[PDB]
Amino acid sequence: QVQLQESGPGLVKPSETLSVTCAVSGVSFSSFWWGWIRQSPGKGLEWIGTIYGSSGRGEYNPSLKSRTTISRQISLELTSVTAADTAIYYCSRGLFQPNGFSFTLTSYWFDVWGPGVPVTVSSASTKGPSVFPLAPSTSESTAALGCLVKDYFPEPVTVSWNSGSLTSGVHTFPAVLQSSGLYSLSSVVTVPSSSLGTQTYVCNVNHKPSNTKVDKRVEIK
Amino acid sequence: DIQVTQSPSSLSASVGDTVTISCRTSQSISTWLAWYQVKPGKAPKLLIYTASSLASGVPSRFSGSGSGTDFTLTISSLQSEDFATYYCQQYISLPPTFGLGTKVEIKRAVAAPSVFIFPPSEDQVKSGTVSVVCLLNNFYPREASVKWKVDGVLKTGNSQESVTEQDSKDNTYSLSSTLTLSNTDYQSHNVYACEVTHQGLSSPVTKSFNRGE
Repeated sequence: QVQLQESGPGLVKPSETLSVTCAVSGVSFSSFWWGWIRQSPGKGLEWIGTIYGSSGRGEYNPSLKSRTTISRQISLELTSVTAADTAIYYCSRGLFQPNGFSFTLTSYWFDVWGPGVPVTVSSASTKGPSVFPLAPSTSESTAALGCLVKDYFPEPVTVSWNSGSLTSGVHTFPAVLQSSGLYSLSSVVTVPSSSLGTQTYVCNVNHKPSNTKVDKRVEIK
Repeated sequence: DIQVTQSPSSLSASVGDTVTISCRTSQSISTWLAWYQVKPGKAPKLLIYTASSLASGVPSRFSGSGSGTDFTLTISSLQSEDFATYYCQQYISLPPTFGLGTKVEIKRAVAAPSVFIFPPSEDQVKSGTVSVVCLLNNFYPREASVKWKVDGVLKTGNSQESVTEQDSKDNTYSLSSTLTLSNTDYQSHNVYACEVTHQGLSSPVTKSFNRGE
């Protein structure tokens, strides 16, 4: 029925303005109230603000009021951003009801959400990953090996094994942001101990935003 | 802000179960509570509003109840598509605020982790910064504790954990614990060990290496 799709720059530097927009179709934009909600990694959902389609009347979260601007598609501008503003940003319709018997209104609940656009606030520059082998085995029947893929920015990297012919038993962990401002993850795989010494295990690491491709043989130390 | 508190943070369940999750607020909100369902990387979906009204299209096995400061979401006969994270949200007053969620995950038999430790490669040592990786593979349930010991002494700080989503095929988790040290620090100890505690283990398991051996 209603369709929401938000867009914006995936990267913003600290102290700059974060700007996101939302394209809405399927209904009369004028008669409804539209707004923004975010979720920072590891945090809960946080309402930013909601505005009336027809008149651009609306309210913001008091904690974000000072640096927030919502205009009518609708647009969001968040000034003076910091690392904490790193989040997924969702467009939404806000519904409300009379609390009366009285002039009091409820605040908003949200019956349609967009897929959400991720935005990261960071001072880091684009940088290719380092790739280090994770090597141990013939005592146990199954061995583990991997590749540590670190010190890159921004996300994502992809990892495959033996040009994608090895898939069973692969685990590629989510990336973690290090204090340095660069990301790190490992990819691991379990294989028969008996295969070490006749089979070669190679991790193929891709990092598109730096146009980096790495092949790394993982040998027994 | 009105504080919204959800419990439990996680529940394990099976298809066919009836599950109950709770939402409590710091002051009365009448019946102005909404419930949402979120699957990884997907847009949230409204399930319930005004505490008990089912949104358009939502299946009837979902039911909301409560008023004031105490609310409940009940899922009668859980189905495969219902494994997800659920959030509640108050909207009696500004700002609307959300609970931190309840994850409903798939129950399976207990499985101990297989533990592996990986010393830093020589070329990481040369860089001056080393990462020591401990791997916990294919375990259940999620709860697991890893302790790092250096020459038999507890090492706190300088570690980060990362976990996979529940595996689609065997419903297990895997986890890495990565200890990051300057090489100067790394060279000042001889044995590195990660000690793993988990329900599937009757006693803690330790995997270790001697640096430079």
